[PDB]
Amino acid sequence: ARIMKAIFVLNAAPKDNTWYAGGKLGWSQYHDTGFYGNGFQNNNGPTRNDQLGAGAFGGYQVNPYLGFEMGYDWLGRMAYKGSVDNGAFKAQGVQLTAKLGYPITDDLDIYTRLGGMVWRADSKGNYASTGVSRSEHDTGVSPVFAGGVEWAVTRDIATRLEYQWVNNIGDAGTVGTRPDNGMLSLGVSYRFGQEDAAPVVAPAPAPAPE
Repeated sequence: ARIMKAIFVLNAAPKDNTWYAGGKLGWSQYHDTGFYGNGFQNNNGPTRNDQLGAGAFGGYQVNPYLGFEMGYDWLGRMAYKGSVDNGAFKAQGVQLTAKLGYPITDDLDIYTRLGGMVWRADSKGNYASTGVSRSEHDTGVSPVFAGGVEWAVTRDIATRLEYQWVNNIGDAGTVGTRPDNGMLSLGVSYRFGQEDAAPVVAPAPAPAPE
């Protein structure tokens, strides 16, 4: 083991300003605990449990302490089949949380995000319902914190797995989570890489005649 390590960095410059973005898929909501005293439990019993939620995550560190993590709540309901639909207003979930983690060598790293999610409801349009539907215009907001690990495979394409619970526990004085604390899911991300480019035909010979 004999390598120069003074001020000649080749892997990364002397700056802790990195940026990585990706997306995870899994379950956002689900009923498991709690019950009801109503005779009508299961009104319908289909044969397709199509429940998949998409989520875009983005992290960026500004100082050698922690980095900001922005999430995006997308997809979650199964319904896309009709002659004519409505598209007046578009809905999209936006999450704001702080992510803190660290690598193990140079490919395996662990991180945890603590914050909240803020999404909007779909405005009223040409919809058709006779029981369950959203006829209100409120803003969805709820605090949450998840934790998982990440693995780097490609030069600009890594994969990460997020969970609701963490193997260890850092610092915490109080926890207020009725529905849940975190969410388990699988996703893939990539580092912020961009090489320079300048019109310079050095190798490629252009001048044919002169």
